[PDB]
Amino acid sequence: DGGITQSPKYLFRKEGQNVTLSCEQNLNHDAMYWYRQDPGQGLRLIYYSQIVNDFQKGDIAEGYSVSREKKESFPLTVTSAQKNPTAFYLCASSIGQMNEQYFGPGTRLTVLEDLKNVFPPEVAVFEPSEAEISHTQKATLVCLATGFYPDHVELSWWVNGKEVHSGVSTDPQPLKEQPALNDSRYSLSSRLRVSATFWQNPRNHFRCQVQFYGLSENDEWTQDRAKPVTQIVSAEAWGRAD
Amino acid sequence: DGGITQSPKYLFRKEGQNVTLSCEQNLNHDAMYWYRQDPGQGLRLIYYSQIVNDFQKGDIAEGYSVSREKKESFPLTVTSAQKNPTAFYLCASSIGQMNEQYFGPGTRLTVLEDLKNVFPPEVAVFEPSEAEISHTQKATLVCLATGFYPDHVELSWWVNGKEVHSGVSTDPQPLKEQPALNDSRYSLSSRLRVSATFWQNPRNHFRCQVQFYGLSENDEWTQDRAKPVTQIVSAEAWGRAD
Repeated sequence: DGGITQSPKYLFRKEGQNVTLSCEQNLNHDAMYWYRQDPGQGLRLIYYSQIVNDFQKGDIAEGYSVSREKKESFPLTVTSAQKNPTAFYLCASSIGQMNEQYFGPGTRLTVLEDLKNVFPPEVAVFEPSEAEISHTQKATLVCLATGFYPDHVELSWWVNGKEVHSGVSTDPQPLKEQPALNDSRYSLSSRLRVSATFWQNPRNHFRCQVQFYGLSENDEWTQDRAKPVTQIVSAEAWGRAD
Repeated sequence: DGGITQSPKYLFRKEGQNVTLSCEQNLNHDAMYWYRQDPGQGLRLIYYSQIVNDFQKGDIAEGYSVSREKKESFPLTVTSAQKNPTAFYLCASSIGQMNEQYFGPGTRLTVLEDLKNVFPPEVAVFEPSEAEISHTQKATLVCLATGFYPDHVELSWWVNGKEVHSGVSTDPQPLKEQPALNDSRYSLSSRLRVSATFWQNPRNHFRCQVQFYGLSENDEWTQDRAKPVTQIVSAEAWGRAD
């Protein structure tokens, strides 16, 4: 119903490369902000703008630039000058002064030179065990997303075409398949629990969807394998009558 | 949250085939209903159930069967005996008697024997014209879904990973590519309008997603081409700096 739109949840920034994070809002607010979340002090202001064409620096505006040609947009540019390892950027807007700030979904900008390590995930769904069915009258589908790097994914479940939340339990964070190594790829899993009777209808459909935030179409790909571009990887299953 | 969950928005039913439409609710209601919408009298009651194991027929309960083993579910079965061309089925629940009915999203059950005509859609996205950009400072992406049958689709737009609504204009209904013929396949289009500055950021991503409701994994496929199973077909584009 009209909120804030910013850059995708995850982005790649090659060292010494200039990247711009969009941020637009249709709330007709005048005040727009850009924050960076640093492990210690949490959220910290980068740039702030009270009206068109104006911007007041924050304590960490070093290496960043913004513009405010229009009331709706406040694009933040992270220049090669910036030297942060990887951060989380958050955009916001408010009526102005000190009324009330509304926040965007945030964006994690991961900085890395090497690009040969990037891999989209492989996804699978495993049907519930008859044992589970005939003992709790519930059915639990399991989704496994594996072999991806970096950990730039978002998992969701779709039942009969619509996204669902109740009965969904997803790991809080992707885990390294080999914590030992460093060039380790990641895995992530989730469970969807539904009634047994629902799972037993052959017409019901279940889909596990994993959004991978990879390379852009502009990025150059040297390797031979398809470029790990942003994409959707899914796995599905139909209901099975015992 | 909490509501009603029924069968998918669209379903196929081969003539002389038995199909069951699920309907479950976690509102702990006791009264559950099943309606059929016929072009003349609008919504009409098929079956009704006041408590577990009980069901009172409606004026058109001919050809249908229901069960009420549990309080949460009221599955409607459309038997081969049923001879309706194609209808819209709607599930509902209420505290009971005549308190207040809550409705499911409904399901259109399309009846057809020519399963040789079922085809998923092909999807494309067309970039905005520079003319449009440098004249209105707006950018309009266009999505075209073509060659599908039957008209069992749902289209949505995804910007930077999240589904969007503002700036979206989709045709009210899919249209036959050849109204003349009968075995005509369908097409559907939609537009997404965004600011020009937003479209000019190479890091922004735009995806057109079309959910096709096709055959189940259980359904037998005689043809040679891949079976037109339920699936997601997408087309995407990245922002382009003029």
